[PDB]
Amino acid sequence: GMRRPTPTVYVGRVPIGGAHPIAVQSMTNTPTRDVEATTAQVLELHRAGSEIVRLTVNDEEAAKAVPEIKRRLLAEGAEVPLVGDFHFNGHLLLRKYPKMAEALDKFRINPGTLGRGRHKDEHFAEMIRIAMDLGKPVRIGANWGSLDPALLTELMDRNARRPEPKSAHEVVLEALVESAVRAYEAALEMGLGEDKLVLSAKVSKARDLVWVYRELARRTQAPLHLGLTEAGMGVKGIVASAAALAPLLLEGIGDTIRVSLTPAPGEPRTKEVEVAQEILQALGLRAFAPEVTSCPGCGRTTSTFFQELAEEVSRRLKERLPEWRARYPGVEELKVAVMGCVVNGPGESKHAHIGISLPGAGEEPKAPVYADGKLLTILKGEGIAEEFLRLVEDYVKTRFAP
Amino acid sequence: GMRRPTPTVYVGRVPIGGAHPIAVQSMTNTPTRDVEATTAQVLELHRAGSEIVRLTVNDEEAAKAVPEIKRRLLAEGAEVPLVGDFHFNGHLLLRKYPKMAEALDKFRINPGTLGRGRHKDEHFAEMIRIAMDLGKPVRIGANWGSLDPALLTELMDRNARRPEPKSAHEVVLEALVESAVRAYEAALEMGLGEDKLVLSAKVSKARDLVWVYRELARRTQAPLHLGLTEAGMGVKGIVASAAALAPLLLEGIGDTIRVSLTPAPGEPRTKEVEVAQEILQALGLRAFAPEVTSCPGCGRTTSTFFQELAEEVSRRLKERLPEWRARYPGVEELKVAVMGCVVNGPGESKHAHIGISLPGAGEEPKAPVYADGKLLTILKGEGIAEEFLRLVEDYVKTRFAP
Ligand SMILES: C[C+](CO)[C@H](O)COP(=O)(O)OP(=O)(O)O
Ligand SMILES: C[C+](CO)[C@H](O)COP(=O)(O)OP(=O)(O)O
Ligand code: SF4
Ligand code: SF4
Repeated sequence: GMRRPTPTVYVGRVPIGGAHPIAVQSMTNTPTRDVEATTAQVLELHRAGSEIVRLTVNDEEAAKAVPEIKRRLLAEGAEVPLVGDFHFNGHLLLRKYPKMAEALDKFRINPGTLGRGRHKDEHFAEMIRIAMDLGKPVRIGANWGSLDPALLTELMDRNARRPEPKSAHEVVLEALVESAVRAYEAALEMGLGEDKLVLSAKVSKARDLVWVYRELARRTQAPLHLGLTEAGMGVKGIVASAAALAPLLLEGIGDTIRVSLTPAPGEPRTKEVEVAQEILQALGLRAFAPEVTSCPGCGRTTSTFFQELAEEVSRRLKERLPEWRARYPGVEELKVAVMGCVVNGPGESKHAHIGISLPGAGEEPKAPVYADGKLLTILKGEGIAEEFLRLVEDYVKTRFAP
Repeated sequence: GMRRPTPTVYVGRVPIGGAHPIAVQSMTNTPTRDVEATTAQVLELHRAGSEIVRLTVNDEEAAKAVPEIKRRLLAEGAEVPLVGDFHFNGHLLLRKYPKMAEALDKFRINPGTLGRGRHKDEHFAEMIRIAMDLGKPVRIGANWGSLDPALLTELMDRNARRPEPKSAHEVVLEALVESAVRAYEAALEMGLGEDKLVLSAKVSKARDLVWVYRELARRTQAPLHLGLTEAGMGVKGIVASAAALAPLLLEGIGDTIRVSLTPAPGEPRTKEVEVAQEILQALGLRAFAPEVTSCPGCGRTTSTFFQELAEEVSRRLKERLPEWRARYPGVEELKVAVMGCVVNGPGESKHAHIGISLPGAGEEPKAPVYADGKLLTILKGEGIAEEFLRLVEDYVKTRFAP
């Protein structure tokens, strides 16, 4: 499909923009002052597949901790770029702690959390000046939870002058886009390079996000950071995130993504990285790991045996991945089918790299295996699972041989 | 947004089509012969919100059980329409067991599982004849796991004659659409009403599904049953389902949906109904239950307290829903915010019906609550959670009073 062309912005060693794979990022939830906790969580997130990690730089204690966090990450060869999240006092922290400024790989600015009235433009310029001095890229990140009140008022008035005014909600979305686009144009006029600017403008409802990002994509040339903000907890958060991003990503809009889930108490922060990966992979945009295609099962197959086989295949693939990723470049693209009966079993299996079709009700007790679209063997008896996994291993060795 | 206009097809008492809410359906996985197990699961699915329930009618024993299943459902006032899923021997079962034919509310036919060569058209006509006799609606449901081989061959040849032939994969998608569209046109020519025909053409990859359904929507006037077939297990299944459907639903394509997840061993079959609901609600197309908007939390808030509050609010809303749904019509639209700090807390809360913003790091220990966009109160001390839930209850009573 189409991918929107953009200049390349390097965030540390990671390039983002239309010429590069869409990058997965995340954000810590440890207090940034706590150097031990924050370093450990940055590493955890990076190991799960966060190519870029953001951390809040909220107060002086946080700022003073950043250089030590960066130092520890580098000591273990962990080249993970760090993004500093600034609100209200970004200009003061970057001025007062130049070592923190230099240790970050990117600054995030929010045009609605710069200061009130006259403070705004001066605080903005000071942060942009510092980024230009140190050669750092910046994300200008608008969020409708912190929308600039004076800009909203300006656009509400323009709207009230229209022959047919739009709803309050539509004007809020207009204002959000305008906040980002105006600050983008200001930073460029100040001399920040096109290769140093990423944009976002996040809302918490899927259909609104699609409208906003279509506007941003039309009105600017910058790489876009895409996310549904405040997506929430559990299945609701996951579904909403996937639903909001998909229409945009299929249209070629978006260069980096973050999934904004509320973790359940005791649930790992890495869940959001796993979801981000699954969105990109489901849309054919990146490949992170082999995936199992399996039917829901119905009354045509025995539910327990089928469900346990599919689960067993999935678990084994996950167990082998670290090894396979090292020996068999390209293996991330592998598609394995596990199907419940003859209705769609063979056909789906033939569309996979390798697939097995169980015998359902009414059929003789044997399971055909297909690979590269043709019959490979027919399994029977116990250890169907072990025999199929051995076939998958052998197929991987042969196809993804260096 | 846009909704594609279509005639209305009644599936039992449930209308589907462009004038009606998008209907959620599911499918049993019990052996249909087992009357007790199947009835119980139909009820379970319906209670979770499956407006229509499909069951496989695969052999003579299944067919003989359907009338008794329908009888038991009606005895408890459970008006849930049943869809019969037929493959290979549909024509024989419908002819041989007219009581089963009459007990179903809809027949599903697959144009790739009718029989080979010459059998196809005669088996198709016999099933359509029976549906016309009994006034039953039919879904003509194509699936790329069971694609008609002779049609594929026909389209592969047409493709090989093109000045620039398309890939094998693109021709498969062409053939899938063609299978559904041709059978649609055949059924109409036989005299089945436009008010009796629903179409589907499912594939297991998201970007392919979007292409297919855009073609179906253009080429036919029928209500469309939308689903990503064989979506698989766990988070992968959920994400893929949401990602595939969203672009279509936002464009106004789709009149009923089914989510095709593989259950984990021991996991309830109702999970797919919950996911379907969440997709529709995330896109603003239906409202099933109040939803909590919450931030991911970062280093600006204390992670445990915030995460436990958000979880507590969610659990309480879920506890009250059966009652609230009965007393407060419209309450399904309720949006509650639970936010971690002052950065986006107030703003997001003001966009909700009612929201609370916790104090983060550096702030005085108090939590503003907003309702209908303005400050309602400020909470402090212990029992913030209980006090906020009491405010949510009071807000619901006042706004959603009959
Ligand atoms: C981190 C904080 C600052 O706006 C937000 O509340 C949550 O993060 P998010 O959903 O990734 O949204 P942002 O890109 O930070 O605007
Ligand atoms: C039930 C069976 C018949 O094609 C499939 O394997 C799975 O169900 P599904 O994903 O809902 O797809 P269908 O609408 O049944 O084609
Ligand atoms: S492949 Fe067979 S068992 Fe699986 S859902 Fe389809 S028809 Fe049912
Ligand atoms: S609202 Fe505050 S605590 Fe929550 S994610 Fe945003 S900045 Fe962090």
